[PDB]
Formats: sequence, C-alpha cells, structure tokens
Amino acid sequence: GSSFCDSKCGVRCSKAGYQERCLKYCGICCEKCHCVPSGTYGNKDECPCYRDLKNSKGNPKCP
Repeated sequence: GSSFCDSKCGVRCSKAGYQERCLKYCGICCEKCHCVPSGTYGNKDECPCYRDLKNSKGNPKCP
C-alpha cells in the first residue's frame, strides 16, 4: 500500500508489539481489499473485508 492506507492499517495495528509485520500484511490485505477498518477489532463494521478474510481454518490470513 501507500501512505493513504498507512493510516488505515496503521491504526489496525499499533499495540500489537510487532505491528511491523502487521502493517506489512495489512498493507497487502489493504491492496487486495482496497479498504481497511479504523480500529482494533470491532471496527470491521467500516470495512468487514478484513472480517471476511478467512483461511483454511477460517482464520484471518492477515494479522
């Protein structure tokens, strides 16, 4: 992503301790989705694109 989403995901991750990797992933998940919710869980409302994100175990491929 760019600096435009840097603020979107930047929020999604901050108190993760390793957001460094989050911002990385989210950044991509933000590139595929093209949108990201503002907040740490419970904000998906804005963009559930992150909530729908599910893997084989239905888990969020992203952080």
